[PDB]
Amino acid sequence: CSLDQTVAPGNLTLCGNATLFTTFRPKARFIAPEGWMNAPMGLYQRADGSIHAGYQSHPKHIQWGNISQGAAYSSDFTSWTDFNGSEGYKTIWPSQIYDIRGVFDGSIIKEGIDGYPTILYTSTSFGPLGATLNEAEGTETQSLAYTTDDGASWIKLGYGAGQNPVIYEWPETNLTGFRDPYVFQSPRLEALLANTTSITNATGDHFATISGGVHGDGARLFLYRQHTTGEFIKWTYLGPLVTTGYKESYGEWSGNYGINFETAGVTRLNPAGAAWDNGSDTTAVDFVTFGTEQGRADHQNHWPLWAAVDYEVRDNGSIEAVIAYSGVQDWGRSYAYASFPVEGYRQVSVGWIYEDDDNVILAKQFGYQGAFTLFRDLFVKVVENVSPSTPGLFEQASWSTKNSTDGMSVTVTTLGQRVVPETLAAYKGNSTVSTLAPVMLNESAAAYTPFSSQPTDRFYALTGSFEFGLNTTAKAGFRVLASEEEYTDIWFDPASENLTVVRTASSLIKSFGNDTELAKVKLYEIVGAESKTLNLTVFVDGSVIEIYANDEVALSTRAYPWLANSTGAGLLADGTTAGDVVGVSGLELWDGLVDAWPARPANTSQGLVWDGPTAAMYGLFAGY
Amino acid sequence: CSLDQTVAPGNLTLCGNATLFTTFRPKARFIAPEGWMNAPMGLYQRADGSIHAGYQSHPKHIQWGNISQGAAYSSDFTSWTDFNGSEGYKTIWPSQIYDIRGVFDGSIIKEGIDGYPTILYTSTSFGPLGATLNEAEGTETQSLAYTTDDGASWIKLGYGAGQNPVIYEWPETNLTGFRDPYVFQSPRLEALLANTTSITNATGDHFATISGGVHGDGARLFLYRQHTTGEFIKWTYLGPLVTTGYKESYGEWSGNYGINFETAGVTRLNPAGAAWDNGSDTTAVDFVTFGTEQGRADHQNHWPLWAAVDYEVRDNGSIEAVIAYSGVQDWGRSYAYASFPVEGYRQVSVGWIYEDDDNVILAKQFGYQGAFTLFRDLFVKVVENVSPSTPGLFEQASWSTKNSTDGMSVTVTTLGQRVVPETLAAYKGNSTVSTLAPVMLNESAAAYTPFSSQPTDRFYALTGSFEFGLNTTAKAGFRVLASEEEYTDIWFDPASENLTVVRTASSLIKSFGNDTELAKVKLYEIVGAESKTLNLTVFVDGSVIEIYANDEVALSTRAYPWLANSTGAGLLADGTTAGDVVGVSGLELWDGLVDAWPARPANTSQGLVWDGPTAAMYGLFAGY
Ligand SMILES: *[C@@H]1O[C@H](CO)[C@@H](O[C@@H]2O[C@H](CO)[C@@H](O[C@@H]3O[C@H](CO[C@H]4O[C@H](CO[C@H]5O[C@H](CO)[C@@H](O)[C@H](O)[C@@H]5O[C@H]5O[C@H](CO)[C@@H](O)[C@H](O)[C@@H]5O)[C@@H](O)[C@H](O[C@H]5O[C@H](CO)[C@@H](O)[C@H](O)[C@@H]5O)[C@@H]4O)[C@@H](O)[C@H](O[C@H]4O[C@H](CO)[C@@H](O)[C@H](O)[C@@H]4O[C@H]4O[C@H](CO)[C@@H](O)[C@H](O)[C@@H]4O[C@H]4O[C@H](CO)[C@@H](O)[C@H](O)[C@@H]4O)[C@@H]3O)[C@H](O)[C@H]2NC(C)=O)[C@H](O)[C@H]1NC(C)=O
Ligand SMILES: *[C@@H]1O[C@H](CO)[C@@H](O[C@@H]2O[C@H](CO)[C@@H](O[C@@H]3O[C@H](CO[C@H]4O[C@H](CO[C@H]5O[C@H](CO)[C@@H](O)[C@H](O)[C@@H]5O[C@H]5O[C@H](CO)[C@@H](O)[C@H](O)[C@@H]5O)[C@@H](O)[C@H](O[C@H]5O[C@H](CO)[C@@H](O)[C@H](O)[C@@H]5O)[C@@H]4O)[C@@H](O)[C@H](O[C@H]4O[C@H](CO)[C@@H](O)[C@H](O)[C@@H]4O[C@H]4O[C@H](CO)[C@@H](O)[C@H](O)[C@@H]4O[C@H]4O[C@H](CO)[C@@H](O)[C@H](O)[C@@H]4O)[C@@H]3O)[C@H](O)[C@H]2NC(C)=O)[C@H](O)[C@H]1NC(C)=O
Ligand SMILES: *[C@@H]1O[C@H](CO)[C@@H](O[C@@H]2O[C@H](CO)[C@@H](O[C@@H]3O[C@H](CO[C@H]4O[C@H](CO)[C@@H](O)[C@H](O[C@H]5O[C@H](CO)[C@@H](O)[C@H](O)[C@@H]5O)[C@@H]4O)[C@@H](O)[C@H](O[C@H]4O[C@H](CO)[C@@H](O)[C@H](O)[C@@H]4O[C@H]4O[C@H](CO)[C@@H](O)[C@H](O)[C@@H]4O)[C@@H]3O)[C@H](O)[C@H]2NC(C)=O)[C@H](O)[C@H]1NC(C)=O
Ligand SMILES: *[C@@H]1O[C@H](CO)[C@@H](O[C@@H]2O[C@H](CO)[C@@H](O[C@@H]3O[C@H](CO[C@H]4O[C@H](CO)[C@@H](O)[C@H](O[C@H]5O[C@H](CO)[C@@H](O)[C@H](O)[C@@H]5O)[C@@H]4O)[C@@H](O)[C@H](O[C@H]4O[C@H](CO)[C@@H](O)[C@H](O)[C@@H]4O[C@H]4O[C@H](CO)[C@@H](O)[C@H](O)[C@@H]4O)[C@@H]3O)[C@H](O)[C@H]2NC(C)=O)[C@H](O)[C@H]1NC(C)=O
Ligand SMILES: *[C@@H]1O[C@H](CO)[C@@H](O[C@@H]2O[C@H](CO)[C@@H](O)[C@H](O)[C@H]2NC(C)=O)[C@H](O)[C@H]1NC(C)=O
Ligand SMILES: *[C@@H]1O[C@H](CO)[C@@H](O)[C@H](O)[C@H]1NC(C)=O
Ligand SMILES: *[C@@H]1O[C@H](CO)[C@@H](O)[C@H](O)[C@H]1NC(C)=O
Ligand SMILES: *[C@@H]1O[C@H](CO)[C@@H](O)[C@H](O)[C@H]1NC(C)=O
Ligand SMILES: *[C@@H]1O[C@H](CO)[C@@H](O)[C@H](O)[C@H]1NC(C)=O
Ligand SMILES: *[C@@H]1O[C@H](CO)[C@@H](O)[C@H](O)[C@H]1NC(C)=O
Ligand SMILES: *[C@@H]1O[C@H](CO)[C@@H](O)[C@H](O)[C@H]1NC(C)=O
Ligand SMILES: *[C@@H]1O[C@H](CO)[C@@H](O)[C@H](O)[C@H]1NC(C)=O
Ligand SMILES: *[C@@H]1O[C@H](CO)[C@@H](O)[C@H](O)[C@H]1NC(C)=O
Ligand SMILES: *[C@@H]1O[C@H](CO)[C@@H](O)[C@H](O)[C@H]1NC(C)=O
Ligand SMILES: *[C@@H]1O[C@H](CO)[C@@H](O)[C@H](O)[C@H]1NC(C)=O
Ligand SMILES: OC[C@H]1O[C@H](O)[C@H](O)[C@@H](O)[C@@H]1O
Ligand SMILES: OC[C@H]1O[C@H](O)[C@H](O)[C@@H](O)[C@@H]1O
Ligand SMILES: OC[C@H]1O[C@H](O)[C@H](O)[C@@H](O)[C@@H]1O
Ligand SMILES: OC[C@H]1O[C@H](O)[C@H](O)[C@@H](O)[C@@H]1O
Ligand SMILES: OC[C@H]1O[C@](O)(CO)[C@@H](O)[C@@H]1O
Ligand SMILES: OC[C@H]1O[C@](O)(CO)[C@@H](O)[C@@H]1O
Repeated sequence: CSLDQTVAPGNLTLCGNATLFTTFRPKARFIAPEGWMNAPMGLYQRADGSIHAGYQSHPKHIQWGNISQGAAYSSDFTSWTDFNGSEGYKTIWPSQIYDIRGVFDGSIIKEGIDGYPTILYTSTSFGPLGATLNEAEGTETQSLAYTTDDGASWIKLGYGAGQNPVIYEWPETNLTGFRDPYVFQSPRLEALLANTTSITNATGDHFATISGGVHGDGARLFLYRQHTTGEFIKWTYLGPLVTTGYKESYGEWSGNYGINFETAGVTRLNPAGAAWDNGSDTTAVDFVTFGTEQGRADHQNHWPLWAAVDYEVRDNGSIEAVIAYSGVQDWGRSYAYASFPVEGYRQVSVGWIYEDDDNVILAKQFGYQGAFTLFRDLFVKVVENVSPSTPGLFEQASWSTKNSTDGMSVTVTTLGQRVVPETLAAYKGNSTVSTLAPVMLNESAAAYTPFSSQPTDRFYALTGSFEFGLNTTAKAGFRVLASEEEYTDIWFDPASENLTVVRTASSLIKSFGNDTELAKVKLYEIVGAESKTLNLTVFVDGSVIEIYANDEVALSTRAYPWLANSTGAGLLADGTTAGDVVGVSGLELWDGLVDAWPARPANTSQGLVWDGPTAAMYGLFAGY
Repeated sequence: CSLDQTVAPGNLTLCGNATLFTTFRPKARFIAPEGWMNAPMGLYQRADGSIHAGYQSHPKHIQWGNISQGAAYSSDFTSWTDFNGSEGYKTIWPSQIYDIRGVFDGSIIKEGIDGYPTILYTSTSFGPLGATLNEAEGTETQSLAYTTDDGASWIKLGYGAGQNPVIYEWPETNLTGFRDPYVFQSPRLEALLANTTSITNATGDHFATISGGVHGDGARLFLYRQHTTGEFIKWTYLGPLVTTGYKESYGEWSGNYGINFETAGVTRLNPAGAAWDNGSDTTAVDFVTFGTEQGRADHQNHWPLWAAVDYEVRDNGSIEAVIAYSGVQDWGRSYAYASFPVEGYRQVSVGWIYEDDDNVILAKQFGYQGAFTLFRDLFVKVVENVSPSTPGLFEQASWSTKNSTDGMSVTVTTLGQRVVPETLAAYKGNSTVSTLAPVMLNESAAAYTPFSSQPTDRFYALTGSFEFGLNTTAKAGFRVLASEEEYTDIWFDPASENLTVVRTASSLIKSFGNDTELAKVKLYEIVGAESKTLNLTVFVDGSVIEIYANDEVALSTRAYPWLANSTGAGLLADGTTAGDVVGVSGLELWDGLVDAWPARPANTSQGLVWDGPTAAMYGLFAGY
């Protein structure tokens, strides 16, 4: 195995385990020390203000299995430290008949058992498990554990009657899934249900959703309410909160609802961030975020979605969440978004970015799989004075519109997402920052124009504001991770409303994914403006390319160029002319970002292991 | 619930959990502190000379499940002390995917991993498990753990390739079972295989048998050999050691071989005890002990058997154990005999005595189930100068015969069993001993004649030698646990050769078993004698009645009389006349025996618990 990145790549499948550990590896974001990771879990802000982040983890393997909670903490979402205990960086693992098949996703009750932070998680046991299989009751249950040492360790309740698991009965027959309990407080839901509590007897201050669906009949989000305040064993099923149809789609801006939900959460937001009012705040909007499966031809059959909802109270003392409008949380190779409350009226969301090596060709050579997205503040994005002539505006697909009294302008409301300011500040302050002169793209514009300052490695951020004519047919954007022979092109095409990432040339290594990524972006045209603007922020972090547009649209993807000098960046231009010009301003390169794991050495591999011939006998885990 | 034992029993099913804890409970033998126990396991003599005894254990339940090793130790087989650690008296429990369904029986490698005592045990996982079900490979595997603190705790090898489980591949298809690894050293087997080791490459000093069978085709004992001395991961399958037919029986003296073996062991004995020669000792005999299932209409479908075997070497470098003669280790309500080596050339055997409450009517009220037998020295019983006119002598069913040169006498060889002398000495020395005058049973003999001294409680031993005429039709024996209305009758009937325990009147409580127990006993008649003698030793210990005849025949059973004064004992006589007399001598009562668990209070119940509705969902354990 040759690791010469000045010449074409050889046959990299001949390379040893973890020989490509550092080659494509993110440095500026949350990632496990080694091995397999997937969904974020157990997220909470601790008593000292620091952030505890858990994740689905399988150390010393590069496929899923024996799934456990790995964990770390940070005071700023940005620089992290691993927990280190008797099981390394794991803090919860399969150990009991009820969870031996995997400690799946869970969420935090901050004041739980004996006043301690408490996780409610999906405890899995034996049997077929999956939305396309014939799962039975008991295979997925919900269990509690609590921590007396701020997340260094967790103590499970005992196995048995009146103890773990605490939720085991299926609320309906023939479920496609029954997992990912999301526990939350809600003055809103409490006020709505206050007149019906004699019907159900559930009066606790915590609610919990469980994600799933019904065979042949679409996805379901099931709502439970803690039966009694201060008591954590009894959870009363109220009813289905969200009910969608079998592979139902709200349209081109909304993905597809698939057959089964995963990692669903419930929040309430206003323009500033999180809202904890009882309904009295007329600027607040109720949201559900959720993954769907088997409604997509690619991206591992997975859509990470969100919906604004209007709650209705049922006669049986339950809640129907009626979808008002419906969007996409990230359009690329990410999934399993979790959100959690943060002090100062914030709700922060983070997901998992999978690799683009679906045939598992170089996973062993990597010695790891997966990373997080950046941490994102959620809020209600409000755009004022929108022109009624904005194309497609009254479809109200993933936004709402409200006319002015005179009908000459519109207020647009949608879900806002932006990178947490702590990370933006730390990234910029630790980088070599180059503020670039504005560039007018016209008839003289080359297809690709390198920036006047260049990155020095695969760890950088770009900002730019692209001003387009209202009837443009020009395309513009950013090329990143670029040499002569390898590059990744990020294009926006206002005429089609499509933001694309073209990866046909991303790498000389042919085994990685190369499909074109696509997001829809609505440029809301402002009354009196003679142009429309796209504000792009792009993070390049090893192999991760994470794109944010207008504090609204996110697209995470992967690129794995082999050559050491495929690190360049610049402007892309297509169909720009003397008449159809694209004005680029607010241009900035942040070279270096932050070393997110300062205590870790460059290579944190501990080698890879095989479970042996029993893995195929048990049939639960791949075994490697 | 009334506990008045001076009047007839009420409806005892109304009694609370463990309200009958002390009522019927043995005091003088090995028993768990509370809850369910079954098979002995992990038996070894520790470096300090003390005995470590493990047992299959399910605390705070009265049916089998989550099966674990409970443990205790003793310096004399008789007075015991519990281990106490983080899991109470447990020292190995289900904790890994490979053993989460139960830590089944295992045996000890005294110099194992890093020189420490090491257990090889059956690690069970999910799936149908049983001789009458369709079991698959992986459900039962064999795994290692070792102890650095003389049995207070055990450390399992890791899960994976080249680690646990160490034996997982089925040696043939469609096994009825694959469990109970019995590890042993054998100079005998080493010498037999020494010329064939190039064929298999297995040259280690430890052998292991695994108990099972083949669907439709009878039981099997599979032989493995440690591949390399001092290395414990690799065990090479040689071949089947014992092969028997589907419900094959060697006859009336030999039980039935059923469909599947359990808890099989291999030993070599001579007249003094254990033999460790390479074949050169012409007085030594090779034995296998084993349980069989589904060859019996009652006694939980279970026979605890033994066979003398002659080893033949196969061309493929394996061993066939050809059965020479075949007997019964205990004729009553016991099973799962384990044997282990003890210093001074001894092999000691101990089994499990189950209750006689098969419909589980009063188990919760007991708050426990099960005890051990007494510990027994095994040896080759040799009877010299046997008369050729002994009825049935040349059937050679569960014994061998060798004629003298002149044909006028015979030497009989069989398996000997006797209670370990440490226990006999301790019992006698701690008891109030009454030496009773000989009693001649003739025409004046009543049906029942109380002993001149009586027991004071349900903890005593009786000895007696019964001298019968060679053509007698009289019956005699012992009545125990006797008042006017409740009693248990132990009869021997030389004409039929049957030792019986009649339990039609054992208790006023009708829910307990009342079937007549039966053992065959051959009184080998001595040349020149005008009579034949039965030496009986009987232990009464709470509800256990354990009978030994002529250091050969054992019969364990249960009796649960309600009345406080059902403690008496005496002689039984039937058909004794002036001409057909039974001379009883060597009569002795030992009243009290030994307090076997001096540190335990009278009531060691910790209550009983229910696993809850998930027990039926998982389908592995009853749940209570
Ligand atoms: C099959 O068999 C399995 C094995 O038996 C079985 O699993 C076991 O289940 C039992 C029963 O559920 C579990 O027992 C519980 O344990 C909890 C503690 O768990 C943590 O700590 C233990 C012990 O840790 C010691 O030992 C280990 C090992 O050596 C060390 O590593 C530790 O450092 C520690 O060492 C010290 O102590 C030792 C002695 O104990 C010393 O020897 C040593 O020198 C040290 O000083 C760990 O073993 C646990 O690890 C395991 O589990 C974790 C997950 O939790 C895994 O990640 C890990 O890998 C291991 O598998 C773990 O870390 C106890 O809290 C719990 O006791 C409470 O509940 C019971 C039942 O309800 C009560 O009776 C009891 O009174 C306790 O409740 C009180 O306390 C809590 C809070 O403290 C209150 O919330 C509660 O209301 C109550 O309060 C009472 O007291 C108050 C006074 O303060 C009073 O105010 C109140 O009014 C009230 O009275 C219970 O003991 C056991 O852990 C499992 N073991 C394993 C290995 O899995 C399995 O379930 C079975 N399966 C089936 C299908 O049946
Ligand atoms: C799914 O995930 C699961 C969780 O990850 C996973 O289970 C885990 O598997 C791993 C991998 O197999 C297990 O790790 C092994 O652990 C063995 C020790 O096990 C005992 O001790 C641990 C740790 O005990 C500490 O912590 C607990 C908990 O707090 C305390 O109770 C203890 O008191 C103790 O505390 C002290 O130390 C702590 C830090 O560790 C401190 O924080 C603390 O303050 C104290 O000071 C226990 O947790 C174990 O309990 C569990 O398991 C038992 C059964 O064993 C259960 O009954 C119980 O309920 C628990 O479940 C247990 O008691 C290690 O020995 C082992 O390490 C050896 O092997 C590895 C791999 O081969 C080697 O890399 C390593 O070097 C070690 O080998 C060397 O040493 C041995 C002998 O010591 C030699 O034989 C060997 O040749 C080698 O020698 C080397 O060193 C020599 C120098 O001396 C040199 O001469 C040689 O040349 C050579 O170099 C390994 O770490 C882990 O225990 C499992 N955990 C659990 C909870 O189950 C599961 O498998 C996964 N499932 C699937 C399907 O994938
Ligand atoms: C004395 O010891 C016992 C442990 O042995 C302790 O716990 C009790 O254990 C018994 C089993 O021995 C449990 O009985 C079973 O209960 C089932 C119904 O449970 C629900 O109702 C009861 C009664 O109101 C409630 O107390 C339970 O509440 C507890 O459990 C829930 C979880 O569900 C917790 O949230 C609570 O906090 C409590 O812990 C329940 O709400 C019942 O289905 C089951 O019935 C089967 O068995 C009986 C008896 O054989 C039959 O009559 C019946 O027809 C069913 O038969 C089954 O038989 C076979 C084999 O199982 C199957 O194949 C059949 O199809 C059929 O299903 C049983 O009665 C009891 O619930 C439990 N009590 C607890 C935990 O409180 C006692 O506590 C202990 N006492 C003391 C004072 O310490
Ligand atoms: C680098 O990391 C790996 C962990 O990823 C470490 O361990 C190796 O891991 C790989 C899997 O990634 C193992 O490969 C598998 O090996 C199977 C055959 O094993 C036996 O032969 C090999 C080769 O001589 C021996 O080394 C093994 O010895 C070890 O295991 C035994 C227990 O069996 C122990 O006793 C020893 O001590 C050793 O620990 C074995 O004797 C093989 O069956 C399996 O093949 C499948 O997969 C490949 C690749 O995809 C296919 O080509 C093949 O057709 C099979 O495909 C399967 O694919 C699907 C999904 O699984 C199924 O549905 C199909 O039906 C089909 O079965 C695979 O090749 C490797 O054995 C293991 N090596 C070990 C433990 O030594 C490396 O050690 C590590 N390297 C370093 C230097 O650290
Ligand atoms: C019944 O027990 C008696 C008493 O132990 C046995 O007779 C004794 O046997 C020992 C050992 O061989 C001799 O040393 C004694 O001299 C014998 N005592 C006698 C005859 O009173 C007798 O062998 C046992 N019988 C059976 C059938 O097991
Ligand atoms: C790369 O090496 C593998 C062995 O890992 C081989 O099977 C494959 O065909 C090779 N690819 C080539 C020669 O293009
Ligand atoms: C309440 O009613 C809704 C709508 O019919 C139903 O889906 C839900 O299951 C009901 N809740 C119950 C039965 O607890
Ligand atoms: C909103 O404004 C547009 C443009 O003025 C108009 O076509 C539409 O009918 C208005 N909707 C309402 C509800 O008044
Ligand atoms: C660099 O990053 C660290 C870690 O996130 C941060 O705390 C620090 O403020 C940053 N340095 C700056 C902004 O100068
Ligand atoms: C980058 O490296 C390649 C391969 O070594 C080389 O051919 C090329 O000249 C270098 N520069 C660019 C911008 O491609
Ligand atoms: C004994 O009590 C049980 C309740 O535990 C009852 O069902 C049974 O019929 C009673 N037996 C009688 C009255 O003989
Ligand atoms: C050795 O031969 C015997 C008798 O045919 C057979 O049962 C056993 O399986 C063989 N051993 C092997 C194949 O290892
Ligand atoms: C053994 O002795 C009996 C009685 O003398 C005789 O019938 C039988 O044939 C003898 N057996 C042998 C092998 O000599
Ligand atoms: C009584 O029993 C104890 C415990 O087994 C034993 O050590 C002691 O020797 C016995 N006392 C005697 C024989 O006097
Ligand atoms: C034993 O107790 C019962 C019941 O109290 C009583 O009737 C009888 O007289 C007593 N004695 C005997 C030997 O049965
Ligand atoms: O099914 C009963 C209830 O369900 C619906 O959610 C309606 O909002 C409510 O008006 C109705 O009474
Ligand atoms: O930011 C702190 C927030 O988190 C807490 O978990 C509560 O649910 C919420 O009421 C509080 O405002
Ligand atoms: O199958 C081969 C071998 O098996 C048998 O056990 C015979 O004892 C032996 O003579 C024969 O050669
Ligand atoms: O009694 C001690 C005996 O036990 C040991 O485990 C050996 O297998 C045996 O050779 C030795 O004589
Ligand atoms: O690792 C298992 C976890 O991953 C998810 O499937 C989402 O990808 C969750 O639904 C589940 O809890
Ligand atoms: O508890 C399980 C154990 O009990 C037995 O079935 C014998 O009764 C063994 O074969 C097994 O190892």
